[PDB]
Amino acid sequence: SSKMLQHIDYRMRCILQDGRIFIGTFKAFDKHMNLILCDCDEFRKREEKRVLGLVLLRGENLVSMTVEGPPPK
Amino acid sequence: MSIGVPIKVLHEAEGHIVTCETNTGEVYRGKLIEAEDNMNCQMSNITVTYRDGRVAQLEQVYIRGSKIRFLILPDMLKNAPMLK
Amino acid sequence: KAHPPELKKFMDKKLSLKLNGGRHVQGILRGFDPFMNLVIDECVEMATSGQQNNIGMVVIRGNSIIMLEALERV
Amino acid sequence: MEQTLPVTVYEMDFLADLMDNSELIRNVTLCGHLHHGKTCFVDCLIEQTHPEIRKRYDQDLCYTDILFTEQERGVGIKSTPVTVVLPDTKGKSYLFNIMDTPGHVNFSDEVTAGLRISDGVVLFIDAAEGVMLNTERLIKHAVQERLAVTVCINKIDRLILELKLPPTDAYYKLRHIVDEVNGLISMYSTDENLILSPLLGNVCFSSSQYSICFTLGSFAKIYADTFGDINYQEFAKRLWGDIYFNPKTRKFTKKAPTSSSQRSFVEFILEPLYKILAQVVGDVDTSLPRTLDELGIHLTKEELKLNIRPLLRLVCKKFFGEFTGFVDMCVQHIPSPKVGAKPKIEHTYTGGVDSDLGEAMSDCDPDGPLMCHTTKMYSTDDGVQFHAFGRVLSGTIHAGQPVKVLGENYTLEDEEDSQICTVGRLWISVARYHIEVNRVPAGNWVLIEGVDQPIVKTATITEPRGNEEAQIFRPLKFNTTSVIKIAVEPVNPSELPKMLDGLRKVNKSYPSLTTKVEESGEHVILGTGELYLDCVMHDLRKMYSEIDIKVADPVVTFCETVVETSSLKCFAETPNKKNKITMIAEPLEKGLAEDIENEVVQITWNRKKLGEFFQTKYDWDLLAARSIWAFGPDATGPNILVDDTLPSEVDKALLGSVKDSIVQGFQWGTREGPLCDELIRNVKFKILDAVVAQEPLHRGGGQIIPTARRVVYSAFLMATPRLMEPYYFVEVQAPADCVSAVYTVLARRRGHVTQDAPIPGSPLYTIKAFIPAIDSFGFETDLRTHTQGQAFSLSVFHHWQIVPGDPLDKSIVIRPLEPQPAPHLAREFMIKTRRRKGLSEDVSISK
Amino acid sequence: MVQPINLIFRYLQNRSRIQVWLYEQVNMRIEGCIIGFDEYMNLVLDDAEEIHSKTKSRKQLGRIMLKGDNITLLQSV
Amino acid sequence: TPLYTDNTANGIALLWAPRPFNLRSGRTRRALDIPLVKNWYREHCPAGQPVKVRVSYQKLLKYYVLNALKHRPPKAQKKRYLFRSFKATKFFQSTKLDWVEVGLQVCRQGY
Amino acid sequence: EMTPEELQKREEEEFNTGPLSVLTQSVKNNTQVLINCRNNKKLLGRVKAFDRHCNMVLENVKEMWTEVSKPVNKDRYISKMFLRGDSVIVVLRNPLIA
RNA sequence: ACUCUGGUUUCUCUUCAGAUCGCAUAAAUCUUUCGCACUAAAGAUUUCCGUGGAGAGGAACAACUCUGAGUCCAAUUUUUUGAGGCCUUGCUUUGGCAAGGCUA
Ligand SMILES: Nc1nc2c(ncn2[C@@H]2O[C@H](COP(=O)(O)OP(=O)(O)OP(=O)(O)O)[C@@H](O)[C@H]2O)c(=O)[nH]1
Repeated sequence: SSKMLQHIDYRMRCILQDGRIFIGTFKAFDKHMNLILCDCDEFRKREEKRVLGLVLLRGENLVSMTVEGPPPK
Repeated sequence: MSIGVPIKVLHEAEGHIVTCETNTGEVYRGKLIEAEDNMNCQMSNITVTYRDGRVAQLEQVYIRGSKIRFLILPDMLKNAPMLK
Repeated sequence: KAHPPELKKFMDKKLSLKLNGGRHVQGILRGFDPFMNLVIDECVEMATSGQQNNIGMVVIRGNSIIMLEALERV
Repeated sequence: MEQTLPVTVYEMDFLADLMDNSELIRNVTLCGHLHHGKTCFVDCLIEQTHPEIRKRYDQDLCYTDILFTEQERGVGIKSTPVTVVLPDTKGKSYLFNIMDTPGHVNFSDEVTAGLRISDGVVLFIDAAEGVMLNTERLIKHAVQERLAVTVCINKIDRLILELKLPPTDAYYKLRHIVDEVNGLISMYSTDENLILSPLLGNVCFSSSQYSICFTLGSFAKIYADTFGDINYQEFAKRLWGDIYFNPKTRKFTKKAPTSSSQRSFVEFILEPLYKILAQVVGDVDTSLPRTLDELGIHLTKEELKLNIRPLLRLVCKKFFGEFTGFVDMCVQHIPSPKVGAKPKIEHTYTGGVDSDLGEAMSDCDPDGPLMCHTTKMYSTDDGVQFHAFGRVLSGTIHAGQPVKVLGENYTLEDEEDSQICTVGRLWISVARYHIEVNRVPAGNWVLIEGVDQPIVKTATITEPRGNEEAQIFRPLKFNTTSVIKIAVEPVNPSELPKMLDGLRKVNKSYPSLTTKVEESGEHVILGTGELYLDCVMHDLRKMYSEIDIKVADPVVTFCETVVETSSLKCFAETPNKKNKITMIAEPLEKGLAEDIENEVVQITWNRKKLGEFFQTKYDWDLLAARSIWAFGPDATGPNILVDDTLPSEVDKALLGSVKDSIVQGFQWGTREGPLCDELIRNVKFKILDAVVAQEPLHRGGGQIIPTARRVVYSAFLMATPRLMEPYYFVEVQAPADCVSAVYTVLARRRGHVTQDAPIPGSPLYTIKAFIPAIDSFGFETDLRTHTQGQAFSLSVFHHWQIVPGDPLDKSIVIRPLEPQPAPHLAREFMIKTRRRKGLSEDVSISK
Repeated sequence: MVQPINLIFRYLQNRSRIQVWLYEQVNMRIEGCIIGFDEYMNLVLDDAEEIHSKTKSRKQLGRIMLKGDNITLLQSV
Repeated sequence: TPLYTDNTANGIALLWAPRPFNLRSGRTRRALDIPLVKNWYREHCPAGQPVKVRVSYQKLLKYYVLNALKHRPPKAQKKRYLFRSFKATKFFQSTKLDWVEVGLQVCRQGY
Repeated sequence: EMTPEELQKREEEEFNTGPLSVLTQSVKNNTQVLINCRNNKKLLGRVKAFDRHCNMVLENVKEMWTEVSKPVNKDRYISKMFLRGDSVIVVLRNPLIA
């Protein structure tokens, strides 16, 4: 599935089932679409950012994802 | 070709401190003892925060893998050879 | 490929098992399956009303299992 | 960090972050008999964790025999630490601190130095040779030091390529080796929880030359990776023992289906390996590509052109992969530093686990008080400055952090041995390249710079201004006793200080080296054997001191004893002529001296337990059994001091005033000895009458101690004194035909053969014999030359035996340069030793 | 060690008064006498009756085939 | 796959064969660079042989050790071949003759 | 599964004698089909192709859904689409009014 | 599972090579050492027998094996659903958002 190996290391925001937003660096993915996101931050709605770090989310709650930032150095 | 990288990363997390957020909005932070290919996590010394915000201590916990939303892993795992 | 979940450390062990619909269940484990459907001896209901109701030999679907805790030390 | 290092499969940042998690660290020591494969394993693992560092096609890169003499001799001489990150079968990574120890029986001190700072042991056993002398010695030493024991049966390819045994008989050989190890462990240990069996994952099978290393679980995982639907953990439980596979029912039974059915291990593990090796070495051109296709290995064309040995290595490497079975073994059955800290503190800490500092050390908490124990000292190639090496049992050591270094004589009341020093740098030690770090947490091994000045053998590094009640760790208890003795003297007497400095440096290097200056101004080195002293002198002449040193002839250390009771009860009085002591000397009961030295009995026991032990074990009455005062020159010396003074004859309260001085006098007297200034062994001293002056101004101090020493000497001299030789235990492996030649070689050196026996499953024989240590110089060379190199022997100190002659007999006339007959060996051994020590030509037997 | 599917087997042996909860429907329980199961724990219940918690009106359904995807936990009596 | 083939016993015995019989590929050597008896006199002096044989053994070993010890690295140079230079000039020509004929020619030329 | 045969056409026997043959009817006889989906929404249209997952493609569909104010049903038109199978409650062939 | 490199052999030339450059082992010269130098040792230089690496040119047949590259899963655990509907408060960006209580 090259459609997402192309997106690795890119700063990605993923939309959750409950409306949660996860912005972080896309690292890894699998067939069940569990995502590895490093130096990840969560955005919730009242605006607030909670720094979390390395998040392994299950494929169940993942909805939609989008590139927000170019890969860092 | 069979077993995905994130499951391997979760396997690496065994023995560290992990915080776990199930669909019932309950946060479990504790020492991850074991994990399987599925997200079934046997994890210990839990500082558990409920949806209202109540905090409790619970020494042994086993979470069904289907019922994890996301898992926050320690930052040193960013240097795992499997993440290269 | 459905590997049996590791509950042998939780064998014969008094446990508190929470549910999908905010329900919570207590008892001692007697066996499982690769689908972790869970059998409980000396099961106690103790619904949210606050009153403990005992049943005994019960078997639960794993699809509604949220979290497994060993009240007694393992 | 910031150090140019070879590229690794992992990254050093992961290694540094693993050191903080004490549950992912394994402190392991590799030990075994000589040349039993312990070193490829390290490179056999370095290569798998270092893509660019490979072994040469025709030459093995030892990579841990980093020394010069190690590289030419091809014999492990010094322990080399290796710190690598190794993946597990499940893909998890652990930090491994591996101690590669020498296998020669002479260098056991390096093994004990490794054992002190390790939590587990991996015993390497040759599959063809089996259990040899050093394997038993190291099993005893490891189970005594309370270490988890695991076994790696190396060189299994010798069963296939050399011996060519049928697979069933190879299985029998492996089972027999495992059973022998189990029997030894049960012999040296009481608790049963150290059962070794491949079903429990304790035992691994390996062939380091060909990159083979598997447990039952790892091979079952190979099967599972090929055929997905099998559960390898339950599969592994059926792959050993008398359990047979039934292909019709697809189930494993305890009874063989019909006949000609092979055990599970043969059918599923041994036969595939036999077939792989046979295909590679016999049908490389004919039917190798097809079998390689069957196993799923695809070798490139220029890769199939390799010679048979590199091709076999490559094929087995492709098929098996990484050494996950070894890591599985060492993770399941070797405690982490956090878990293994409690036995370590219980055994090797003088304060005991109950001590407050003992508790914090037993937690292995890296934010607690600093407590670092160093057992090895590695010299930089310039030979000027040393680097201490040891594990951090508690706290965290930092580069540039001032530290308080405690010596071996440091007690809580004599605080003069401690010295403040400043840590210069910290290196995570790997075999060849040091990876410099800034800090090292608890549970890790660290190479320290700047603390080498005030330590000789071992040390305990703590923090200044804190840890006031910080005691030391017990000094290493070695397997052997240094017996072979040589004297050194510079060619030019002007450069004596240079040789003295070199002697200090070699004393720092070798843990069991004992350099002393005798009364005659003679510098003496004690070693375990010829190779040991050879390498010691090689280091002394070439590495540390660049001067020329003369070497005397090798000699042994003797001991003095008695064989009857003293004829006339000796007496000796103080110069005040007021205090008088009367003593007699008699030989101890058989087998009691060994009980005393081996700490079966301790004077720290209450008088009740001492008395009951002596009563039930050696027919002592309560009066004498509780009458013990001291236990030889040391706390565990092979001599006993007993008071037979009757309560009526002498007031016991007044006798207690001089007990504490008679004990010291007796200890000093046994330390020196009257014959040739050698230790006294296996002698029981009984006091018969101790007339004590009432005035304390007359007794005590420098008046009663020399009287006690003199009376000890005189009492010893009445009962017939004898000398004692150290006796060596030699094990020789040789073919059947050369057994008679071994007998012939032994007969010339006062050797006495105890037993010869075949090696099961091998065409060789083992001859075990006893040889006097002095009649042993060149014995190895004589045996290897008379047999054209086909017989090899390792000798180790066993016991003390009486020299045939009588030392005190002036009737014997000895010529200067002739071997003496046995009837008067003792007289020569006594007078020549006296001349060497610089004493008078003969003793003055008197009262 | 005792295996859930076997427990359904003895439950149908005993013909016990097996009550089953429902996935996420805490209010509604169902009681009855079990007859059989399958690899997916779909059950047939002979004399089934719905139980509420607020109304607590026992409504007889006759014989039913409750889906295994909806069951939560089986209780006796 | 059968456990052992008809060329398995022989293929194992090749593991311990002396060089070059433990190889399966290599580079050709010159005929004069192959000592066929060098491994004969490197063995122990044969007991019972007359003194001349033993002295010959020791004397051969002496020159063997001297060669191995006084050995010097082959110096680096630039490839220049005499016979290629000869053939480059117009004064020489090539053919293919029996060895005996060339021996006779060399004898007569030297004479 | 007891039937791992490669030549597996039992899925269309499901589409001829099994329950899913109902929608294959609308595939062949081309009648308006009413769909009730999980968002309390209803879909009327004509199905063209689908499979065992019951995910299908429709054309010329009208979807109506009610919003509260109090429930008033709104309608919007969609030309051609594709519904995921698991996002449905019931599938209905429109009845014969005649 | 489809497409594009790389070939091998042979002749000649150039450069580097302290690598057992050679799994073999010569000769000469100089110096030193002792004898008293074929019957002797050390050090250094040179010449010979003849090599590997790379690069360059010539000419003979194989061209895609190999080395690479570009090109069957709806019934718990993930992707064929427990989804959607009611009530209160703060702010309403008057669309509703946030939390809780619910019904299914
Ligand atoms: N046949 C065979 N030989 C092996 C194997 N592994 C090592 N060897 C050889 O056996 C000898 C053992 O050498 P090392 O492995 O360095 O010895 P060691 O076990 O470290 O022991 P020490 O000499 O005391 O250090 C060497 O000749 C190795 O090449 C093996 O698996 N099979």
